[PDB]
Amino acid sequence: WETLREYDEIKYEFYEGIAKVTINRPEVRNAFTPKTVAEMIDAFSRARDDQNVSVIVLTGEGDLAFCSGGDQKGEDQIPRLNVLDLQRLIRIIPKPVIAMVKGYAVGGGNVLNVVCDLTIAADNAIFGQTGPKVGSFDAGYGSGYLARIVGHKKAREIWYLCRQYNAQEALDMGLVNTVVPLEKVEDETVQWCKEIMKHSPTALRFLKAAMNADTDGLAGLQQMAGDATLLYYTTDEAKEGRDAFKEKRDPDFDQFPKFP
Amino acid sequence: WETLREYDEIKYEFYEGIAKVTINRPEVRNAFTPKTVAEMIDAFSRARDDQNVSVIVLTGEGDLAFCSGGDQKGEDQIPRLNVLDLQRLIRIIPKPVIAMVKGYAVGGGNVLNVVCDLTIAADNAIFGQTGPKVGSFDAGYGSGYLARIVGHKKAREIWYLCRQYNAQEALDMGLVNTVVPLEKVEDETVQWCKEIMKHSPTALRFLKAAMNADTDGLAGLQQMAGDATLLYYTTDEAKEGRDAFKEKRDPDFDQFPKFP
Amino acid sequence: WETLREYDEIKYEFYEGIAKVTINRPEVRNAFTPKTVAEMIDAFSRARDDQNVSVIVLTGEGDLAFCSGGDQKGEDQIPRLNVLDLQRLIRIIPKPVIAMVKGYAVGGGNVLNVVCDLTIAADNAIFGQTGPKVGSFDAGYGSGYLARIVGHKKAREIWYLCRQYNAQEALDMGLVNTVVPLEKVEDETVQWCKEIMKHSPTALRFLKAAMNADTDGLAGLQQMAGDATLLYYTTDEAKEGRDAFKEKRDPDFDQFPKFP
Amino acid sequence: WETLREYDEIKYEFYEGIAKVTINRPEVRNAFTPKTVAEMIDAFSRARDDQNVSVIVLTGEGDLAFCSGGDQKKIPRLNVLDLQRLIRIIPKPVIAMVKGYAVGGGNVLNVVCDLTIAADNAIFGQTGPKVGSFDAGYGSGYLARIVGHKKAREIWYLCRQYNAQEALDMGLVNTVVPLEKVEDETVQWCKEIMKHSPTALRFLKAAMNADTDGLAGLQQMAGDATLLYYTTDEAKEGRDAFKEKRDPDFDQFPKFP
Amino acid sequence: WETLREYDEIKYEFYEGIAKVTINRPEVRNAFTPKTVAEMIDAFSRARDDQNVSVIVLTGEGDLAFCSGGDQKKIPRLNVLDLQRLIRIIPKPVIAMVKGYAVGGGNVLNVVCDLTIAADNAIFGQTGPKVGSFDAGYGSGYLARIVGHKKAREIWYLCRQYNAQEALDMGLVNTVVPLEKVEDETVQWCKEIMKHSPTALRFLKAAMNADTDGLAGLQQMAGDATLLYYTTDEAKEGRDAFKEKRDPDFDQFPKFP
Amino acid sequence: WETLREYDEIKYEFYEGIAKVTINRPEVRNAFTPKTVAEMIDAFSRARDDQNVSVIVLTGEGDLAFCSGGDQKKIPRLNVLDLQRLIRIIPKPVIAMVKGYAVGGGNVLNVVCDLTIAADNAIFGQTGPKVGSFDAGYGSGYLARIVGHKKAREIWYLCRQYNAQEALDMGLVNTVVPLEKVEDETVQWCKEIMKHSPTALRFLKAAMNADTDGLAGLQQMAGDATLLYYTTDEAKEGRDAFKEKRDPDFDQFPKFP
Ligand SMILES: CC(=O)CC(=O)SCCNC(=O)CCNC(=O)[C@H](O)C(C)(C)COP(=O)(O)OP(=O)(O)OC[C@H]1O[C@@H](n2cnc3c(N)ncnc32)[C@H](O)[C@@H]1OP(=O)(O)O
Ligand SMILES: CC(=O)CC(=O)SCCNC(=O)CCNC(=O)[C@H](O)C(C)(C)COP(=O)(O)OP(=O)(O)OC[C@H]1O[C@@H](n2cnc3c(N)ncnc32)[C@H](O)[C@@H]1OP(=O)(O)O
Ligand SMILES: CC(=O)CC(=O)SCCNC(=O)CCNC(=O)[C@H](O)C(C)(C)COP(=O)(O)OP(=O)(O)OC[C@H]1O[C@@H](n2cnc3c(N)ncnc32)[C@H](O)[C@@H]1OP(=O)(O)O
Repeated sequence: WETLREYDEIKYEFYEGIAKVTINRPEVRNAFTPKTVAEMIDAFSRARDDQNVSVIVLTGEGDLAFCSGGDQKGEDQIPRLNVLDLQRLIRIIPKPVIAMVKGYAVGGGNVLNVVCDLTIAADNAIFGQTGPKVGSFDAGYGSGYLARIVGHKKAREIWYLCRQYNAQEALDMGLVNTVVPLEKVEDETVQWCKEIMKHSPTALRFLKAAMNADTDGLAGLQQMAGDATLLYYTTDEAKEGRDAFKEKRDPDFDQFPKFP
Repeated sequence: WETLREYDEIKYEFYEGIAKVTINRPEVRNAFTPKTVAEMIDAFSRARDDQNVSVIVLTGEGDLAFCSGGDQKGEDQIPRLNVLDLQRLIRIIPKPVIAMVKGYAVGGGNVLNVVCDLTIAADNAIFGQTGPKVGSFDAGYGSGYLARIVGHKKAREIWYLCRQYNAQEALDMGLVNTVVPLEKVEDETVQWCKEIMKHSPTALRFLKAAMNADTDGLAGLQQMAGDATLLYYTTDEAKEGRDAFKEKRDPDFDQFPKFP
Repeated sequence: WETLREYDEIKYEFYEGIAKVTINRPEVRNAFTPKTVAEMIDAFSRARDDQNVSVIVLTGEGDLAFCSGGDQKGEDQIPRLNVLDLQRLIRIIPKPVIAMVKGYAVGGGNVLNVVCDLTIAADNAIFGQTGPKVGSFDAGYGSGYLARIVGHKKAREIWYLCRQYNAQEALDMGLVNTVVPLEKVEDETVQWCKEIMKHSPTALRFLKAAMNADTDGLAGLQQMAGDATLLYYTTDEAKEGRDAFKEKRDPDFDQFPKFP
Repeated sequence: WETLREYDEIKYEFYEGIAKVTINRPEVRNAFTPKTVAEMIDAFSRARDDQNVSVIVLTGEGDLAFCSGGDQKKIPRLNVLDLQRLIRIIPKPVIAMVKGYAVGGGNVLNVVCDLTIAADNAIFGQTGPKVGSFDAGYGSGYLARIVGHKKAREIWYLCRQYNAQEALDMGLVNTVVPLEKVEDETVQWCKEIMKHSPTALRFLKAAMNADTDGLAGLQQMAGDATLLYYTTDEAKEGRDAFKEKRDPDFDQFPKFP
Repeated sequence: WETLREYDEIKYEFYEGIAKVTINRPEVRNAFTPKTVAEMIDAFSRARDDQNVSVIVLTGEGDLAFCSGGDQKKIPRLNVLDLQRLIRIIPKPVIAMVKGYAVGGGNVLNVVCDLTIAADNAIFGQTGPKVGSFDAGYGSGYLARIVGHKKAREIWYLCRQYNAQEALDMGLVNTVVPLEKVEDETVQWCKEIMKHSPTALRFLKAAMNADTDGLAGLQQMAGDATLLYYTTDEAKEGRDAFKEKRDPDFDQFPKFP
Repeated sequence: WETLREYDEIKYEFYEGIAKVTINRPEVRNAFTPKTVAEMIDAFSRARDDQNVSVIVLTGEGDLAFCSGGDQKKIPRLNVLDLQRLIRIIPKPVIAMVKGYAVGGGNVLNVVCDLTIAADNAIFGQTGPKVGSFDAGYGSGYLARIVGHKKAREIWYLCRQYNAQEALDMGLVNTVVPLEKVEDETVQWCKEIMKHSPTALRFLKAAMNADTDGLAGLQQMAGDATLLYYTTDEAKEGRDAFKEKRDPDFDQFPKFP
């Protein structure tokens, strides 16, 4: 059952192509410190680069929890908010990020959940925002992007009233993808991933970047461009342009197929 | 049961922190004239300023109706369309606006419903657009913003076919938040409001402005900025900047915590 | 049962105000070649102009299929991708375009389905994207616009896992408008259309352009502008502006009603 | 020569179709207060309604000054934003006539107005970061869509002062004239606008807002779209059939492609 | 020197990779009609398909004129918009060669084209609000994203005429040359473009549109993305496995971060 | 005079609040590599954290050069984009000090930085379409929001070189000075910024990004919004009530309209 790489507050493991970032703080119910986030960013950064991995999954250690948010009940000392760096990271990574929620995903923990491409929910799961009850709020991806899933009314609902939502309430609003019994959530998530690795990783990275460019204006278009520049690089045409530079002569795009 | 402030075609009342704007034209089934809208704008403007109120609710007088739209079956005389001024107002107000629909919310009446942050629906409620049957249309918030709740297909549906939608059909598409029996709709709405007043009014005003900035481009960002400028005003740093102006000397932002 | 206009791979028919574009390639399960698309574009272009038609419907020949996508199992010879020209066309046409799916709507076939204003689904229908399984993807309207119906999570789902979705799964996510037994799908769609032709065609063209301007930034606003310029043209004010040009004298917008 | 309806902290005037809103606080370099803004909101709203008003001009009292922001010396929350928002929902063109210092929330007002005519002694710039505020709304984003991001980021970061000619070359102001001719020119501009159709004008205005204000600017464009729709015979007959309790017949009205 | 395929109201020519669309109605100052636009839509679509065409130029017949809008003298609905839309979905650079009056829907056409080379006798401006129309689409919003909102609001509100140098300083045109050298320069521009890669060009073009056209401009960017994807070995093998009725093996193809 | 923490392919320095990132590869005209970019990402991230750093300057080693893109001579995927993205999420103003050739992905870097101060010998332009790449992200769209679409489409299509004064008139650079005074001026700019409040600065920076970066730029604006919220007494008391296991009392804290 999956290998492992050295971390203090998180777990970074691997199963047959899947990378698994796990929040390993069940005592505090998987709440993150600045160090925790910094470890997650590092873990994802390595997951992005490793050619062996095709799909990433984010989850909590045991049952009962996925993530809680902050706490203080950081290191540096400096009031960091690197939580937001991670938010951006998982959705620029040209690999699907799946949230395997197996309990409470509340506050900051839920925002990490919504920013993940897909969500596998255990029947045990409870979703919600706690910000305005705990003197906080995620007004970025936690608000705008949430509306882009559930509809404005529901997003307005979960932030204002701050209620809890069971797996079925989450499924019924479209927040989560499937709900499976707690025992089966370690499976199913793998079945999902196994289903992705059948498909072209390059087609998936474009579609991910296309979905980001839908919402993130000119920051999302950057990702689309970078994947384009990457594919364009691999074309015989581009080779000619950089060969002519090393050959100090003029480029000859004379005989190359021009598509209407 | 709630106090009151002087109005001719609407009712402006108050219950334990809640302000209640009521369309008082049940004879014409709560349709608005230019005067009605002008009263509603005034009522909301006062609701925005009054430090005693935390949540606003919009509703119709008795049962059977929430709102119908226009009529002519205005004052000035001048063909006003101030209906749109109100639309903008309720969503710049740093207080949640809840639509307590207790019957027909059709035509212009439904657009007022959708622009309200949350919607409490009585089982009695019927929703729809009548524009293209009555030689009209709301192509602004009535179209674009509607899609941002129900999905484009459903928004396209309700405008083209102009069908009626019962409380459950409304709930199933995500248009409304909850459906409660007609007898209980005066409650529940209060329970909702009572639940908001537990949370930080400042966190809520930012989240509201964040949800507007999601859709309203640079007009929504203005609201976000204004709330920022408001909170920045309250910080010791800002005080120093305006003190130095009244003291005619140079500002000293030397010893103030700089966050990464 | 409906007349007809000359085409090789598609059918262009007419019923009491409804135009019916039919993909006539059931042998290949209604997959399109470049010629097929070019015929569809022509058909729609004629449907746009013909004052007799009020609503357009897109569908496949027999049962079992709506559309499959590409194939090669074009003419010119030139690798065309005119599929995208059609995508833009049906949503600039000032007439509702209804997708009458009576079977498989997969791959490119589903994208044509989602771009259609409304969708009438037969119980027989199966929806899905096959791109990353067949070395392709629609990262434009197939990704972004899809999220604007079903929510990001579901759009992310159907592209990454590439699963099939039955009529009810489609209805439950909001992708399709209604589901009716296969026998009744030729009706119902007509009932829908008959319901549109009761309403003002001009109010509908604005609302369509308003829904496009919601998502398509400055390309959608063009459509809104063009409909505006069209209605403004019909006003006595505009007449005066162009009369003064033909009369070589100065325009007199002196006595014309100015609305606040 | 100019007809008046008075206030306490502003001046409100009419001249041959032109309505002129004037800040009347030169001693404090024409700075606004909560109250001064409230008066402007009112005067603009009245100008919105007046059928004889076709163009609105915002100006300072004498020379030397136009607007130097909000002074705070007279819990203060911020209705300048409502005014900015208002003065671009007015279906009437509004021209900024700057004849001195236009700084802080005084400059953002200049920016928000459709066009700016500047007397040669004009001074443009921000104070925000030095005085304990900022205009992160139209003061920042919208300024970039006039001046360009590189230059818009400049004015906010350095808070320097810019003379009339510098404003012209970056693109902040439309025109620059001598101080003596600035009461004129503006009237010429107004005279030139008033001979074009107010409806086409109000639409283009909405089209410019919709380009940037997203869905809120769309409401403006659509709002003026439905007004034109009201005036058509296929619209009124839709409303008449409802009044007469019968099915509407749009059937015989010219279609368009 | 220039090879021709003819029409009734336009001229369509080829020269060493350069295709030239020319309005052929100088008597009415090169104004378009429904028919004239239809011809341009066709000629552009043919230019879209021609593998030997790398750059497109839009110009007027002689000097004096380029385009003065739609005359209406020959129910008229408005296909100019389809043409505007078309001439920015062409994966080929299109340069406006203006040698006289470019006004009304004639100026918006100039605006829509990627670049504008101007002969020194060029005159730019709008007529809309005076003649009973407006271009609230690319005529308004897109013009602001070239000229800046302050100046874009100017040209529509006042409907004044602007000489070549004024257009240059606000940023409307790329370059200004003497009338004699305007047939040249444009060819030089074309010659310069034709030596760069057409694929990188078509992408940047789509990136510029996507920046402003929202989701529609995204379709363009993505559309060119999937074309490049078609030409890769991991794409064709995906399509081949479908044809051969077996499971696709993308497994051994280089990954990227 | 300047204090150093070293790397292999860059230089990283501090001077009275100013941190200076310098590409240290003049032999290849200051071109970056995957590694050189990684170093810059690190150095910027360190500058992000340093409480004593208020302004960041990006520059080339000597004169003649600033950045000429990515050379590729030393599967290469493209972390320059991460750096571009990073250097606009830094709540600190970053100024491009260009003293030579700024071309290709070297020019886009210049563009991404908030402001550009240019030595008179500066040369700006793109190489993409000729060398087998393009910057369809901030290189294209964002460049238009500085220069204007007409001119932004020019630089990419023709790939010409532009001197310092030409960059100034189109609006690419903020200021132009003699080469000798470019180490100065930049420091003056920095000195001028460092006397304004860092919080108002970081907000305006986020407001400028949010204007263009859509929902991602919104995250930045909101992120700085919640930081200010943390420092308020009604926020901490919300967090304290959670720690103390009791119901929060926001009830007695001043409200705003
Ligand atoms: C900048 C930042 O850092 C903040 C952010 O922006 S992110 C948003 C902040 N979010 C929050 O504070 C969420 C509040 N937490 C909750 O609501 C939790 O669900 C809650 C404690 C009720 C836990 O629910 P639960 O299942 O009933 O667990 P419960 O029985 O209450 O408590 C178990 C332990 O979890 C800890 N815990 C759970 N969530 C926590 C959190 N977010 N912070 C700190 N501790 C937390 C509790 O303190 C408790 O620890 P102890 O045994 O030492 O007292
Ligand atoms: C610019 C503008 O002003 C217009 C706009 O943009 S807003 C859009 C305009 N909307 C409309 O016109 C909606 C049309 N109204 C409806 O469909 C109503 O539901 C409708 C009259 C059927 C009422 O439904 P109902 O429950 O069956 O009530 P019903 O039995 O029909 O009639 C009861 C009374 O309500 C009145 N009424 C209801 N809605 C009305 C409306 N919108 N305008 C005028 N009168 C209305 C009816 O005229 C009737 O009055 P009388 O007794 O004097 O004849
Ligand atoms: C640029 C482009 O052109 C491509 C694009 O961008 S659009 C996206 C491309 N999409 C696809 O390729 C979709 C793949 N097709 C499918 O998945 C089909 O549903 C699929 C063949 C399984 C058909 O499902 P089905 O109901 O079981 O039909 P099935 O029994 O498998 O086969 C029946 C016939 O349909 C044909 N067919 C169905 N879809 C086809 C397609 N997309 N292309 C070619 N042939 C297709 C099969 O080849 C078969 O023909 P034969 O009898 O000559 O072998």
